[PDB]
Amino acid sequence: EETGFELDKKLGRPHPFIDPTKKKQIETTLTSDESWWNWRKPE
Amino acid sequence: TATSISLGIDDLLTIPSKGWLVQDAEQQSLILEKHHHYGNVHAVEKLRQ
Amino acid sequence: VFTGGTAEHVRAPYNGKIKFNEDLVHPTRTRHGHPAFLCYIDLSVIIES
Amino acid sequence: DKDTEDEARRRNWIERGWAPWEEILTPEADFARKSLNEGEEVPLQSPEAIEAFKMLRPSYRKKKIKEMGITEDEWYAKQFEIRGDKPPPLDTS
Repeated sequence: EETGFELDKKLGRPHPFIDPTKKKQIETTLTSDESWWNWRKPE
Repeated sequence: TATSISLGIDDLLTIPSKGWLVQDAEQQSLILEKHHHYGNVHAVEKLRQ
Repeated sequence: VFTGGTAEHVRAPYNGKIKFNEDLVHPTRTRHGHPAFLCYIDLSVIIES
Repeated sequence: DKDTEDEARRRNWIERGWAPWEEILTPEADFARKSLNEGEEVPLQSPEAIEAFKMLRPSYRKKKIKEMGITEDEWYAKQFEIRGDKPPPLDTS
């Protein structure tokens, strides 16, 4: 058997929906200057 | 009668994502209205949106 | 009412950034005034969540 | 009678005080005037409309400014240049 995650998920015990060790960091996105209007943050 | 179905205030369950969707719609509506004042879109485009 | 037909909105099923080649699509202005792309091929977009 | 689009224009200048003053448009406003000509929801075919579409991103503005050799403030000053034919130069004798 496994331990920690993939064991709480198997047994239904409280655990994050997404494995923290497998959570990819979200890449950098448009910085309100590579983006058109209507998608920029209102500042 | 035995089960006695009955609706309360909190029984009127709302979609969890209504707050997000309404807030997203307001942001689009506010941004578009601001540029309509600037003159980047015309009245019909604002009306349709 | 304004699109003159049946319109379906493809909504993002996951948070993240969208990767696609903007050259494969043609620039256009929507009926709401927002700039957008017109897709004439079977374009596949990537949502990196 | 009537008035062609050469005497009504003259009438506007003389009587109505008309003048085709320059309009320094934002990239969003400039795109509106170059894209609504082609229709409502159509692929932009005019190169002016296509270029106006690309200028909606100020990042794309930097590339053109950098490529043509401008300190990014002359470009902000170039957009205010008077458009149209210049008047004949004065020779005060």
